[PDB]
Amino acid sequence: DANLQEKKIFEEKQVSIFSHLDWRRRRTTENIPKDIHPAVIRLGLKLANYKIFGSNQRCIDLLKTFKIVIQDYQTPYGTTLSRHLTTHINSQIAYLVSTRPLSISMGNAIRFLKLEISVLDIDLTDDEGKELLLEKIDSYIRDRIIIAGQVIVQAATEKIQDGDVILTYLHSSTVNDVLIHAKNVGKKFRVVVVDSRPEFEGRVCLKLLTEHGIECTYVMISALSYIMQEVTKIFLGGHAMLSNGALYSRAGTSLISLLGHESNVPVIACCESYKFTERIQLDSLVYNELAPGDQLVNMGVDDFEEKPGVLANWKSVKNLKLLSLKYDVTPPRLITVCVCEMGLLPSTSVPAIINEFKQVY
Amino acid sequence: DANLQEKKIFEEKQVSIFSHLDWRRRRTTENIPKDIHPAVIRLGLKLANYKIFGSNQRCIDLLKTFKIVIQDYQTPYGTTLSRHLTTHINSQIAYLVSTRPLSISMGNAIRFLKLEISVLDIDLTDDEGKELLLEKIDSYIRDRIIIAGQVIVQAATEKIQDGDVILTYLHSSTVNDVLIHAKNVGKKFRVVVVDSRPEFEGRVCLKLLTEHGIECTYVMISALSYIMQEVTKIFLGGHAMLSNGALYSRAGTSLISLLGHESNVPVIACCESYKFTERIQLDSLVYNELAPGDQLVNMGVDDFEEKPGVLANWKSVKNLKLLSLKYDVTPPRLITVCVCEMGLLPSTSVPAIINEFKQV
Amino acid sequence: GPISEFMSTINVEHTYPAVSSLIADLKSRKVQGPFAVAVETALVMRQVISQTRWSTVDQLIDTVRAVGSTLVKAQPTEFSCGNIIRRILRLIREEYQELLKTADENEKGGMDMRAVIISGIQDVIDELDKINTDIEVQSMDHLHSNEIILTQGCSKTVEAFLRFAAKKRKFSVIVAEGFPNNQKGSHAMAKRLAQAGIDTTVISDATIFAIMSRVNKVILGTHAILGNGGLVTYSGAQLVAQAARHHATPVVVCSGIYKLSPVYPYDLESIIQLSSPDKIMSFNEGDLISRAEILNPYYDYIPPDLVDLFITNLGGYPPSYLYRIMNDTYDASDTIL
Amino acid sequence: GPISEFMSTINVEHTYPAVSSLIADLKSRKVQGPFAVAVETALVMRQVISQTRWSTVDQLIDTVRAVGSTLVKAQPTEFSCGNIIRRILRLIREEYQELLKTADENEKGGMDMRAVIISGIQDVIDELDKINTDIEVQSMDHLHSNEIILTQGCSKTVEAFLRFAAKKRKFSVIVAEGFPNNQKGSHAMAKRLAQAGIDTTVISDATIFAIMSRVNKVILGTHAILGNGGLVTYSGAQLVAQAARHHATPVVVCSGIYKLSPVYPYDLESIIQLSSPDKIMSFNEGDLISRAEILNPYYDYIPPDLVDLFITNLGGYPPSYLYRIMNDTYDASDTIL
Repeated sequence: DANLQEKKIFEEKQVSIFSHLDWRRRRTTENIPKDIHPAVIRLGLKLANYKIFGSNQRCIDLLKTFKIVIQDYQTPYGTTLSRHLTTHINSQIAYLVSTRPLSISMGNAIRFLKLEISVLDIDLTDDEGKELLLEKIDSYIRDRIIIAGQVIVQAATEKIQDGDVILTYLHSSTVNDVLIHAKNVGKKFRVVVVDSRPEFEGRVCLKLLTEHGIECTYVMISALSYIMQEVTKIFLGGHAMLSNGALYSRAGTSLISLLGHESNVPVIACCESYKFTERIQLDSLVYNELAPGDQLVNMGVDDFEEKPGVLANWKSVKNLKLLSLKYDVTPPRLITVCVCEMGLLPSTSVPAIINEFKQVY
Repeated sequence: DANLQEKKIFEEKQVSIFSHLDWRRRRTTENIPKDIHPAVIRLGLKLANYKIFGSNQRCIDLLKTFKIVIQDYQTPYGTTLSRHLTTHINSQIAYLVSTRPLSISMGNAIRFLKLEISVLDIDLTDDEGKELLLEKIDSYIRDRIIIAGQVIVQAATEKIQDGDVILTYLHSSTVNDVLIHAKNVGKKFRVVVVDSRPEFEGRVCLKLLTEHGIECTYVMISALSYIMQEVTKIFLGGHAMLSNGALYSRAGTSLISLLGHESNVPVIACCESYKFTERIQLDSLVYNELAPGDQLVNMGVDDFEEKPGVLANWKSVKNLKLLSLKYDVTPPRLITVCVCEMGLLPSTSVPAIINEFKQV
Repeated sequence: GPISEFMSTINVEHTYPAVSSLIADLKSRKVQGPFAVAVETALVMRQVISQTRWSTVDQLIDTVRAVGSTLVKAQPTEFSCGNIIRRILRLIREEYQELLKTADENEKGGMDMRAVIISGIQDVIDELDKINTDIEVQSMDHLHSNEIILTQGCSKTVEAFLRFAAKKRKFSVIVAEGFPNNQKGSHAMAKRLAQAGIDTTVISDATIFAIMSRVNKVILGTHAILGNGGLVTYSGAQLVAQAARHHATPVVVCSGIYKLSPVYPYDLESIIQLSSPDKIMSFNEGDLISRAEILNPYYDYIPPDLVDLFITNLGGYPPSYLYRIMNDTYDASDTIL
Repeated sequence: GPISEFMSTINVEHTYPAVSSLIADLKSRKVQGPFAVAVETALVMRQVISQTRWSTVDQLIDTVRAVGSTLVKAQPTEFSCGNIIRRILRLIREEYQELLKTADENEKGGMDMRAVIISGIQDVIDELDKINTDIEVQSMDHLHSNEIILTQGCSKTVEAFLRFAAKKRKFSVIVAEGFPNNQKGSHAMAKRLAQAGIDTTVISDATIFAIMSRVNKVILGTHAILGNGGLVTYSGAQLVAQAARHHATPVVVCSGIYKLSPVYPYDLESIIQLSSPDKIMSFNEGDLISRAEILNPYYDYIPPDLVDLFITNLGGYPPSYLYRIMNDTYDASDTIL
């Protein structure tokens, strides 16, 4: 079956550019295996059904859930904890990936936790092993993300100057967490909020910043040429930074950086370190993740408001297909700075920072 | 035939980006029709077996041949000269096309000759109509080609400066006549001669210039990065200038221009006016002309010799196909000037000169 | 020098009523878009000529140059209004100067040219019901099988440009809905050329960059071309231009000639009008609409140095050759109306 | 500080003979190519270590350096020589500093480490036969079906790079023979690529700019990488990079790490080498070979700001990270030899 599916996944390398991108998603609990922890179920539902699910809170909720898994794990009497535990956890991942592909944030967490299991001291006991790595996880949430965020915001807001005109795009909790700071530290500025179809993630950013008393300006991405003439700085929160210096964020992120550089505004990338990847992408199509095409059928200024369109039968009309990529890569010649918790670094300096953590002997 | 062939020639629209480029050539006189004047045939062979056939000399020999056709033409006196003459000529190009696609220097000449056919008065007798056309052709040769060359040679020589070291590529008899005329007026300089596979058209430019006592250097195109450091100017004779400003010449003509721009040296384009065209290409693959792939099989530094290449079966080996375009399109931003008989013009100023002549 | 400095409003209203009606329909956006305003403009100037009485060319030229300067003031950014006027003026000064010569050429200001100008104006009308048909032909010199093409929003001229190739050559097309304004027409267009046999792929306006890597050409329809070859295009088209430039992807524009104009884009903020913000944020979100600035630009401007080819009813021409169409189609006196 | 300052040329021939025999093979191009130079450079130093007697470590790092300085001036452009030397120098002072410390750690002068260096040298030799076998596997993250690829001239590393992808993905590559010096091997490669199920096409070197318009990626194999990330590569490669950048076409370099060298390309004219003109114009054309200047270089320098990705036995890495591979593999004291 898997090999049979693997045969299918081969034939999906045809004329279409997006032949290889995986569309197989499970959005229900139908036919779930038994070895699936409840707290994992509630997660997999949130992954496939939420939409303002930042790449950070995912990694947190994934870990906090993983604690509950390990806490409730029970090794067989004929085998220590370390042996035969990833296998249990691996059987959890295979479910979660079938709900929505692993983010880069989530992935590196898996790679880290899978490691500490291996290096785990065998001469311990269960309750010794469990209680240990739960701190390792809680430490991972402390140092790698939460604290790192608090460093970035402070490090980012330092380069905010009185009289600026800030441009964000599509709700990055990090990028929101810095503007709200710059408000509370007394910086005089204002914000431009670029949004785009289909799930207008920008409104919730407009909602947040407005409720904090921030002068905001809201335009769709089609107005980038019109609106960039007022902007002086561009703030972007990434889903990941590649090893070549590229920035891997949502769709319009590339145009934002491009249109800005052709108007001499800086592209400031606020991204943590655990979202760095040893991989590289020459095009925004080899590695990506799709969204359902039906979401841009309901052409109106809404998405739940079931008001149809002309493309509702696209699944049934030949020579017609709708698609919506969720990410694209932005060349490093457009990214000006990366704001990691190691300070303001040039985006090209990513792989070193990756190799810096590999000091784990 | 053409009814079934037109479907075939359209079924060749598929994956290979060269699938549309017509490969069909008539290299022999087997099953030749009868409507074909001898002097046309002798040209049809020269069009398919010669390999140093300048774009000018073709349009010359084409028209001179057309003279003999019209002279030896015998109009059916059941009609007049005008009607049923282009139809005679039309049946000559169809052969002449099948031996090698029409150049741009030829089509426009043909496209012109067909007009003067359609405009002459019927009062003239056939022996009057002929003698008229023969003049218009002979004028078209001197005014649009020869004299235009003699102007370009002078104007181009002006921008040559003592101490220059200029670069030509692949034998453009126009740009040779410049260099030749450049030494006779005593300009102190030297030449770099860039050649390339498969038919090393360069080593005949090396022969000419050397036989005129010109300092010259000879390197293949893969040595451009190494030799461009010496060069000071670049001279190119094109097969045609498009209406976007692009230069439609042979293979490496782009890399010559590109490498030069990335070394601050200028790309001077010498091309007569009648080679201009209203055509406009975005890539060097839409419109182009093929050459036999077998000419790549020959390994060493000779064309037809005893080089049993390791690809001589490519026609029979699966998934292995050789090819060799022979013209490519270079964007304007690399060409810095077009020196036409109307003077030194910016390449982008082509379509104006085209619309200049179209007032008639 | 508008018309109010010549004729009282009621006189304007009684002499040429269609003018006063067309002004309202222009300011009220009742007549919209370049083509609809083009024909209606020429249709008006017909009656004008068929209703005005005069004796000299000068007094005639001063009249048409007066209604135009007011017809432009109505709604100016729809440039096709003036471009029909300027085309008429030269048509007169030409037709005058060629009859004025046939007089002193026969010897070796007459108002008879009324029905002649009307037979020249209608020649402009019949030329309009002909752009696309004259444009849809040049495709087979620029489209080829298995190629990949990008377009944005509803643009009939570009629609018929492709569908004429699909009847023979088989290829694929990527369409970016012109959110928010060209949304409806774009989807339908994608549906139409799908039936014509075009591997159609509809994308959100943000996926332009993500796919330009494997795109062969971008084809665009404009709202108008200006005296610097720059383009006034419907909203969101700089995205496809800047992304193309970043990929060395050629940009080709399929447009009629009536949208060409000699006005020079002195200040852009006087060009790109804005539409209602209803189209991007709903009225319900009352907390936001009160606290935020909501703007929906209608047009977009892409400078001329970005367009590689212009497909026109007269042929394909580089942007640097646009001027020799204006100076062959208009008259430099009537740049400012 | 070469070796002739230490040992007389005759006694060198008796102590370390293979060294003196290698220099002859190195200047006479009896052993050319970086790989063949590399492996033979190592196993020569093998016997050297297995033949020198000494007391303190500072004797070696001053001795093995000295022979290297001459082993470079034999033929310096074959950079892989010093790279095997420079790596050996760090290999001992690492094995030193680790032993001098682990002995200090054993607490509350043994030059018998020769067999450790041999166990360290043979380690790097076994790494060389493991250059492509661990590089070919990186393809399936870069090569995809229906893509179009361009390379140039014979380069087994790049050859094995593609054929591994051809196992499961079907696609097309385009080969520009490296005229005049890579002609033979390049043709052979294409003939091999055809067997693996690769729609391979052989083109003249001049046909590059033409086809690049529809090329997805370009893959290149180099002769060495210099301390600024620049490339020394077999002839005619700049034609590819320059044509690529003109089309925003990504440039990828699949090279081993033994060619990565820290020498800084000060003067290029001392880097490129010039082979015999016989490969360009026949000796028979006697009139021409006398009256002209004929040159056949077989290297080419392309600057580092032109490569987008480096495929190495360690992984993919941007050019702006090459230095960290140097300092993790060499020692800045051994830049000059």
